[PDB]
Parts: sequence; structure tokens; C-alpha cells
Amino acid sequence: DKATIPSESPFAAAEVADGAIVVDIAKMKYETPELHVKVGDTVTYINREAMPHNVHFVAGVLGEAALKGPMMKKEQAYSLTFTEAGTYDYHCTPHPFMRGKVVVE
Ligand SMILES: [Cu+2]
Ligand code: NA
Repeated sequence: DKATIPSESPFAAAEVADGAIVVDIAKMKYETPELHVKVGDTVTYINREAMPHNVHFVAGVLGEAALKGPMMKKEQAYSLTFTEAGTYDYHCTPHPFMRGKVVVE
């Protein structure tokens, strides 16, 4: 796959790793809707608002299967470690008007 998943569970915002590239979620938006990272970087999404959100990549984007990330409650987080250059678009499953992308380069 073009990304690996360190934790299938969401985890606490305080548990975010040094060196992770953070995208905050608040006001029903991904706060960095276009993020540029390098191969091998870990991107960590952190939900900063009461409304639960996830990240969802359709099939073929990160690998053969869709990746429907777990729902993050407020102050929960979720990571992906990207292993291949490319453009990876995602959305929020319950809120598909929320869109972003990670460009790995
Ligand atoms: Cu959402
Ligand atoms: Na992004």
C-alpha cells in the first residue's frame, strides 16, 4: 500500500508523535486542505472539535482497498505513514463536503 497505518484505533491528541506532520480539523474543515510531505513522513490528523470526523480515501488511492479511517472524537488523532510519492485525495465519510489532499513528493 502507499501508506501504512500505525494505529487502527484513534488515539489521544497528547499521544501524537514528535516529527508527525499535523493536520487539525475544526469548523467542519480540514485546516490544511493541501498538505505537501515527503516519502516516509507520518501525517497525523487531529480532531479539534466536538463533531466527530474521519479521513476516507476511496479504493485505488492509497492501495487496492478504500481506507475508511476510524471516527475521531474531539481531541482524538489518527496517523498514516506515506510510502510512495503521489497525490492522495480524501474526504470525511459523514461530511463528504469536507475534502483535502496529501501530496507526497
Ligand atoms: Cu466530518
Ligand atoms: Na491535507
